[PDB]
Amino acid sequence: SLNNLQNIIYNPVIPFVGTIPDQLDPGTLIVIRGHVPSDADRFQVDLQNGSSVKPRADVAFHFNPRFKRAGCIVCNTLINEKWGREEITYDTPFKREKSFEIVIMVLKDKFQVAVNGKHTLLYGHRIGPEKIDTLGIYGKVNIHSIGFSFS
Ligand SMILES: CC(=O)N[C@H]1[C@H](O[C@H]2[C@@H](O)[C@@H](CO)O[C@@H](O[C@H]3[C@H](O)[C@@H](O)[C@H](O)O[C@@H]3CO)[C@@H]2O)O[C@H](CO)[C@@H](O[C@@H]2O[C@H](CO)[C@H](O)[C@H](O)[C@H]2O)[C@@H]1O[C@@H]1O[C@@H](C)[C@@H](O)[C@@H](O)[C@@H]1O
Ligand SMILES: [Cl-]
Ligand SMILES: [Cl-]
Ligand SMILES: [Cl-]
Repeated sequence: SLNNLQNIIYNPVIPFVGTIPDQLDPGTLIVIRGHVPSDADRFQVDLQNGSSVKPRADVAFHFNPRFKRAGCIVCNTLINEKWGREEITYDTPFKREKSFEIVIMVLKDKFQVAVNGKHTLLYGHRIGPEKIDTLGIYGKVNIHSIGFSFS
């Protein structure tokens, strides 16, 4: 069949805030396909505990490609409305006016992220992934599809 993923969302409006329909147990995949517009300075994928804006939902994993100068990906965590220490990845595959596929795999102690079929970064858990029930996608990005593979 054409469906290889679960709970697929097509062509969402950005900003997108959606409930993740099952638990992010080890081996679970979040697959996001899209493209970067020509004027993009940044976009982000936020794995959140809820969708509240007061207090702002904890962001277990903020995955934030940035496009100025040489480009990078910034990752961080928001706990009780405060950012932690940034982790910057300098070898970034994202480019303005290009399409991409992000695959986030949840492991026991970290996330692993591949982009366009290549391992890109790790991010150690700072909030237990059991607290994550919401997917936010924000900023200057066009999303074609979101899908899941729940373990
Ligand atoms: C200005 C901005 O884009 N704010 C974003 C916010 O970005 C921060 C995030 O990328 C962190 C990661 O560490 O870095 C911050 O900048 C650092 C900088 O990297 C560092 O060099 C310097 O020394 O310190 C800076 C400050 O710490 C970035 O500012 O990301 C969050 C989370 O995604 C955004 O909030 C979310 O926005 C969406 C809508 O896009 C939605 O509203 C969500 O509910 C919200 O959590 C934030 O967006 C801005 O602020 C929001 C509160 C809201 O007003 C948005 O409309 C606004 O664009
Ligand atoms: Cl913020
Ligand atoms: Cl692990
Ligand atoms: Cl937005």
